[PDB]
Amino acid sequence: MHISSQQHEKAIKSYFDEAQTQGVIIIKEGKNLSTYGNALARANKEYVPASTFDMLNALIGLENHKATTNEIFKWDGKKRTYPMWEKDMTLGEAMALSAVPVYQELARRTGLELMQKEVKRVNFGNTNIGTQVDNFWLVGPLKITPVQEVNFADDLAHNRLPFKLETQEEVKKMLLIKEVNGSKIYAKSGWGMGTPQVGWLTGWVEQANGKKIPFSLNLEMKEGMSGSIRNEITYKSLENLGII
Ligand SMILES: *C(=O)[C@@H](NC(=O)/C(=N\OC)c1csc(N)n1)[C@@H]1N=C(C(=O)O)C(=C)CS1
Repeated sequence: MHISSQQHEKAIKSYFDEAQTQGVIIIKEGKNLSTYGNALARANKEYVPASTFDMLNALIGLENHKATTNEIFKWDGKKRTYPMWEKDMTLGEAMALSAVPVYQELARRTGLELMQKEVKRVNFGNTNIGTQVDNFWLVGPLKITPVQEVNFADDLAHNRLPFKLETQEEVKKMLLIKEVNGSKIYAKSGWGMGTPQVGWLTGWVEQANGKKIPFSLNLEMKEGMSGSIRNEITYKSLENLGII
């Protein structure tokens, strides 16, 4: 309570500074959006969503009966960039591992025409998926701002997106990444590799009392960084604000 806003802002900036990155973290409490970090002007800039799009890919695929939550997506036997992708998995496992080939298969099942209609219907980011159904979230043309990502997280956390309640609950169950005291953190990461590289961690804290506090971390990744810096800055920021 007694910590100054000047102190909170300095502390959260220092987490991005110490990571040798440029970034923001947007926190929403009710309808109020607060922008913190060491590069505040990133808040209304467009970036590819990268693997954060898996949240909406999963919602679209489940709602349109392109998969079930127990369905096992078989590994095709081909070598992957990541050896942990060389296995058969559900959408939920794919969400935790960020197994791009599973979300590419799901996107192909949905198909371009339905995917473009659904992305337009949800009003996600710039809403433009272009002509390639299996990589539009990774290389463009789809883009989104950190403000738009925190607002998407707020919509999903409160079941406000235009999908069935059951569809939204199914995808939320796939996004639990941490429990701290009685808090649960739901989030999806992204890393647009191949300069400048974008890193994301977008989600919400569900506090003990039931309050949901959405957030979106957006930062420049560089060759040599650990992906876990996204988690570390996010957790330090939320702890600094007493959200966790
Ligand atoms: C999702 O963000 C995804 N990222 C990618 O597929 C890459 N680029 O995205 C636009 C990528 C990977 S290797 C390369 N040359 N380009 C997954 N993200 C992570 C993550 O940590 O968020 C992964 C562990 C797997 S790939």
